Amino acid sequence: MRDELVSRSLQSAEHCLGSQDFGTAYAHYLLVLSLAPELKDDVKETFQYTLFRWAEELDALSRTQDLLGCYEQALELFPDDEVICNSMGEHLFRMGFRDEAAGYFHKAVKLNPDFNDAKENFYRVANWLVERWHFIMLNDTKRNTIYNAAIQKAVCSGSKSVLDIGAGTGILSMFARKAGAHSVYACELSKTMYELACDVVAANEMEEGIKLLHMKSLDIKIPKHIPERVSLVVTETVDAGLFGEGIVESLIHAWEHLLLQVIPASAVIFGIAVECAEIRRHHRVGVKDVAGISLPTNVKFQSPAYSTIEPYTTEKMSRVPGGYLALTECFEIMTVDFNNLQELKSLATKKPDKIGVPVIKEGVLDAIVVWFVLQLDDEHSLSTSPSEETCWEQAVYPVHDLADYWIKLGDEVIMEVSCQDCYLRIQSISVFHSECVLESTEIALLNNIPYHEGFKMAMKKVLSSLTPEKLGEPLYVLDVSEGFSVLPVIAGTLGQVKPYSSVEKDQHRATLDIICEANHFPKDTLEFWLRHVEDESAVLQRPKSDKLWSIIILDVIEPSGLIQQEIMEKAAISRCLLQSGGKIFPQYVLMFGLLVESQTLMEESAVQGAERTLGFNIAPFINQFQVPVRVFLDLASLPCIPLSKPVELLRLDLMTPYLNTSNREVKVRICKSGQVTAIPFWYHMYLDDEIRLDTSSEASHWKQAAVVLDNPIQVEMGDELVLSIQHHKSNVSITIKQ
Ligand SMILES: Nc1ncnc2c1ncn2[C@@H]1O[C@H](CSCC[C@H](N)C(=O)O)[C@@H](O)[C@H]1O
Repeated sequence: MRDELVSRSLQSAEHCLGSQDFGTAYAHYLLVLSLAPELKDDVKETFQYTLFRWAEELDALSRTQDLLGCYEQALELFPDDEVICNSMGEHLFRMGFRDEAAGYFHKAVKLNPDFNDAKENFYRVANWLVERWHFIMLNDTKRNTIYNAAIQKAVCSGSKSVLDIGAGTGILSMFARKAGAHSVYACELSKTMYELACDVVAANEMEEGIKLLHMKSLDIKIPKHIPERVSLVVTETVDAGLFGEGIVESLIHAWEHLLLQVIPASAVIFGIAVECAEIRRHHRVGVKDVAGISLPTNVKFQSPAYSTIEPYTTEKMSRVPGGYLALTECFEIMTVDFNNLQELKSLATKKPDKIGVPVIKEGVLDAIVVWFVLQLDDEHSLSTSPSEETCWEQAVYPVHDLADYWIKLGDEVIMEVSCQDCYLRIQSISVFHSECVLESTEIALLNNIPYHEGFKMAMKKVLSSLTPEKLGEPLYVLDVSEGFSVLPVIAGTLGQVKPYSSVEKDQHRATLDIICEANHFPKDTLEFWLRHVEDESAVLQRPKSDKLWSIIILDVIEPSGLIQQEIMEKAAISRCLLQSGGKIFPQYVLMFGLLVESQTLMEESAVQGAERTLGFNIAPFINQFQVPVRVFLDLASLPCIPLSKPVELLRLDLMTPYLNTSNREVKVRICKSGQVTAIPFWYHMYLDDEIRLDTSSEASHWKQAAVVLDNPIQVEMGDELVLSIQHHKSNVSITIKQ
């Protein structure tokens, strides 16, 4: 009764499926599969479904506890099966368990290193886990050298017990240990960071006096974790705005619990007022008419200038597209002594304070650029000014709501400063002349005029071509652009047009209707197509009738610089909903790129060996999380050396299916001798065969991307290389051959 008496579990699991019961079905399928390897492929997909829905049931009951073990059993049943590994990793990633799905993606890649989707998902998980700026920090030789010198000077002064807050890779704890610290303790909130910090400390042979903890500093207890109050506290929990990573609260906790009567010792914040057209394009709507659509003055847009995410942006002002003008002189904003618990407490209960700065160059007030000097001690200090090429960035406070932004010689800039929520907040920015929440990409979209001009022209062309008078009931226009878009309002002016906007914000819909009224629109015209209860994007149907669409504005390019996923599938869906003459915008897309030499991209993607880290071996452990593509790039101010001519890497036709090829190859003319390190790329969107939008143009809101290489390639002027390009459904892969 071992062979026959089995699949009664299967016949009961069918009944359980009929009753929406997945636990009994999962257990029955476990019984059937673990007793019959012959059925592993017969009920593969049904078991997959059963386990997915049972895991959803378990997550609804807050039973991750056993959900992870259930997924582990599912793996145990199927050994080398990269398909199940990948699919289950995506299901774990979807439920919010990235720290756990990372291992499943790693195993899926280990079973087949050529699995496309496995690697393309592992890169997502690694980008979410390890943060990019870490790579820029470990490669800062100046930062590492100065921190090592300061920690050594502190240890030689009598500090034998050192605690590292925000240890990350544990390189600061290793600096302390190598300097001769007796007791070294480190803490890091991230699971993955603790994970590879263990590896780094072990391989560098320092697990003796370095005790690692997986917790925030605010969770440390004495003597439960560390046995005593330490004599030294090191940390690098600082950002562009210093307080952005919460050093104040952590150091208040450290002085109140874990310290004897701190590196860094102090900080002096400096600021300046800058003119910059790019910052203005990203954080201020300059134009008041958008291709014939008048924006009313009572509807004022703003960027995330908050009043709880950062109320400022971060920019590398040392390489801003175009440049920047210093309208004033570098002036002090505040000073923080990290060896002052009184001041650290008073900053929370501190009221704002005003500062006035004179103008030295007449221009346009566009932003407030803020950096700081981190005083490790009386000797060592690290600056983050744009004149210094370090790893850090500069904080940028935008300037909203002023009658005139022109400042002259003799005027001042008056501003309040406050650190009331441990976040550097500069407010009340005004100029005494001497006697909607749109994102940065949305602001730059409104500021981008050629986009709207070309869209209006192509829309008018197609609409007039579809009207019966020239073809020999109003026309329907669909806009599925992700975010704010005035394209439906533009289309509404071109005759009997029914525009549909997929914008999902209530605020944005109200604003679009107010703008329509400002343009004397019948309010019934602009209909908002936010249709769903829980759908990712506005899934594509026809209107209330099957009267097929005339114009469908798809979203093809992600503002990160990559091609937006499910593009060809959504285009194939949309092609069936067009009438005999309809159009999908864009009509096609040409992906262009070139080969360059950039040390900047190399050091942005991965760590450059023990050179930068001063002997300590950290690159092999952290470069496991390096990704092949840099996103959100401005090729306008990219520090590199071009090595070839820009060529077409890909074509993507959205009206024609059978065109968009797969494994294409391109021959590239190497027109300069050097070292290929990366492949930047951008796009040209052809709406009409005449009209073209250049995503690399300095008026575009989009960003460019770049495939960064692991090992730089040596080439000479006159050589010709080959590039293999794959458009795998929702991803683009660019590999090289000599
Ligand atoms: N109070 C705290 N306790 C533990 N980790 C913290 C923390 N505050 C911030 N962090 C984390 O520490 C990380 C900083 S890494 C900064 C230092 C760098 N890893 C080095 O040793 O050279 C951030 O990812 C942040 O999330």
